[PDB]
Amino acid sequence: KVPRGSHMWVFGYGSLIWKVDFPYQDKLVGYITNYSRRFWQGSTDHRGVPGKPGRVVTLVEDPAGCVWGVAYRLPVGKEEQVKAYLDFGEGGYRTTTVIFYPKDPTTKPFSVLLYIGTCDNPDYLGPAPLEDIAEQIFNAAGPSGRNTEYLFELANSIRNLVPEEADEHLFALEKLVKER
Repeated sequence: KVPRGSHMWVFGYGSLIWKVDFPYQDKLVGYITNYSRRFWQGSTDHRGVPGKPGRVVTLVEDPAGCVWGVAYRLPVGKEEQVKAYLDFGEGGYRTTTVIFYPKDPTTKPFSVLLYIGTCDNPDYLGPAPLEDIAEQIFNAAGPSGRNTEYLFELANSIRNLVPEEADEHLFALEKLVKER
């Protein structure tokens, strides 16, 4: 209710949806537009290893795109510090500000911080046929666990908060992997 002195939100589209390493005062399910979520990023430190990389999500510019996720509000008075913590966790990523549309119609859309991987990033793999991606995911495991666990968790989370049509690429991939 009462206005706050400062505001900063970060949009989570990947693992942040289910697991967060930073403190937050609020969270909301919603979507951003003009980007699409694709498993075109390689993982060598989480869901895969060097020489056997996993596939994880990254955001790609898509004018007709939509990405359903969770926006997290950084703690008031600690936003700048928390951001720094995040900035330091991320190769050549870039941050941008975008409009976040809450699932709840009662809350008005607002600006959020978004972290996006560049082509320049060393782990970027790029597009590949779904069957191949699914295969790579099925066989990959890294310091944080199996790649399949990451895909399934993301799928479960999205499903829990919205219909399956919300993300065709994700659901399709899950199906291909589940076919096993």
